[PDB]
Amino acid sequence: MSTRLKIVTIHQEPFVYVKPTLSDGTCKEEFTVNGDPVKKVICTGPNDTSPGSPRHTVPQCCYGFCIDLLIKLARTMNFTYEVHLVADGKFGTQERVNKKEWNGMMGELLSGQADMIVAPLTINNERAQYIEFSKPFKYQGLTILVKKGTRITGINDPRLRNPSDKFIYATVKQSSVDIYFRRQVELSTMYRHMEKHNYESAAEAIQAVRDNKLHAFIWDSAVLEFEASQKCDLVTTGELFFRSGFGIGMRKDSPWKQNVSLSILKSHENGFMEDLDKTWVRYQ
Amino acid sequence: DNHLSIVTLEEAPFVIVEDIDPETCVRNTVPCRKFVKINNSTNEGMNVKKCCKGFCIDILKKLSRTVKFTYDLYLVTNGKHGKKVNNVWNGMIGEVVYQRAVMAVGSLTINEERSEVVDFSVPFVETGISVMVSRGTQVTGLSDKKFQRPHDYSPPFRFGTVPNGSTERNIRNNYPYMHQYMTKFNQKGVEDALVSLKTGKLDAFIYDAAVLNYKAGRDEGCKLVTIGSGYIFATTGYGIALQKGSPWKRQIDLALLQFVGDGEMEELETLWLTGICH
Ligand SMILES: N#C[C@@H]1C[C@H]1c1c(C(F)(F)F)sc2nc(Cn3nc(C(F)(F)F)cc3Cl)cc(=O)n12
Ligand SMILES: N[C@@H](CCC(=O)O)C(=O)O
Repeated sequence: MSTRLKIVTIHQEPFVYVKPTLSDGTCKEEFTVNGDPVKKVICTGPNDTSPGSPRHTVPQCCYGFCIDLLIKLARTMNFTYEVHLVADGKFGTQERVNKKEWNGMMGELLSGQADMIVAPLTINNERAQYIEFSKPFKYQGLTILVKKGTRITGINDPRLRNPSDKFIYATVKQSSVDIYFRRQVELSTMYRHMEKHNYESAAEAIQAVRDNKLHAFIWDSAVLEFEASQKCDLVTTGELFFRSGFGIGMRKDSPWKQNVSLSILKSHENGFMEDLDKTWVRYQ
Repeated sequence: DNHLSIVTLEEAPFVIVEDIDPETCVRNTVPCRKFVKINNSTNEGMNVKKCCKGFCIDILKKLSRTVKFTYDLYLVTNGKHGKKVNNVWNGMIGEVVYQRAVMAVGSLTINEERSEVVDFSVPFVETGISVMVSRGTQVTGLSDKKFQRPHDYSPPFRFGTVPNGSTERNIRNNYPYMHQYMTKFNQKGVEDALVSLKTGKLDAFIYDAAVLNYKAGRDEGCKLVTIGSGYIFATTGYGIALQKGSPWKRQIDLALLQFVGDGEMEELETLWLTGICH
């Protein structure tokens, strides 16, 4: 007897921050640079991130560009919601089991575990085949994150195009970057090097570039540019390749799909989306 | 129901119109018709056979092939892109709304009010609102007090747009004062606007980002530039407009995302949009 929307998100700074709750089950009161209070939501999710391990669901605190967008969408469309973090910690790809199955947030949405995906989820042909994407709430692309000093021209650098156990580069397992390198034959040499060194999450891969375990990390520029502007020991190299958008994920039968997109269009047109970029991305 | 009526509108480099050869359409051009009136005291007119090429036309050719449909392309003669006058849509949007066209292909900006009457495809070109000025002009962007409060300056900053499109609509909705001040600087089109800028008759030209970026990248002497690193306000994209609940939308969305994935899209940007100025 619940018409409350189940929302699935993923930890991905600066879009979704995931911090523990205070001893009393609430979120620490915080403030933006403009003195406004940081809007936070309780997001349930696993504490043990290890693969093939039991998942003990715990309440956590969620905030960021995607949470502010969720709150705006909820107020505008007059719906109630509940936020949980993706049980397996993945964005989502279709993998062969004869049968093919979607994992991550894609898996959760298609199974009815989630009613909506509110995360930096890339719009691509593979996912658009099974789910409805809203109009983009962010246009971005792919770039490389290296340690300051490491010199690369871009995707057309022989240290990448001609791989070797000398220069270890990767992306995130079961993500859109993973789908991109796999579908394109033009990048099969790169993909085969990558598949052996891919990380479970972007945070892990970003720390690996810091703890000298990874040389280059191919990922979303919205995330990477933000990370390079915060951690001055890391810099993004090259321009942008495979320019892509992030959209809200729903099932093809959702009675919200039209109003979700109109709301995103309004927010781009009235400066609300630009304000989110100001508050969460365009700083330091 | 494989032969589709499709509307377009001339806007270089997206859609380029040409006269037919001495006696059909050659090379990368596709046939496109334009209804031309006999006189203005009549409704009588003739469809002139013209040829169409450009970025958006190459996108049409790929969709026609991938999505497997044939078409009859025509140029809109009622409005331009789309304006709601007294609740009646004109331009390319009107053609789709009143079912004279199955789809509109061109430099058509996706916006909320148009989305209420037509279905749009995924955006295939990033656009929005940019500001073109002579290199060196000191303006922060649309939010600059030179635009927002123009009479606070002596003499006041001179700026206009090409009215009746998505840009003016957006300025009308967000900056009421700026909008009512700008209307005396309304430009008949992009070409007039650039001439007024180059001849010191205009200080800034506010318009579609993708068109302004193309124009600065090809400016003779690279004098005219877009503010910021060619910055985009109210970021949006061009989309193919389709009738509401159209069966063609699914196939068209997947093909476009396929074209982006495959590298087919970057090839068109190289072929039509790249410039000399940087
Ligand atoms: N998805 C997708 C398509 C493939 C990617 C894409 C373009 C591509 F060149 F790749 F064809 S150009 C582009 N602009 C925006 C900019 N944009 N457009 C909107 C609008 F559609 F909502 F108006 C909002 C924003 Cl940001 C978003 C976007 O995703 N894309
Ligand atoms: N591309 C715009 C026209 C140009 C503009 O007004 O920015 C539109 O579809 O209305």
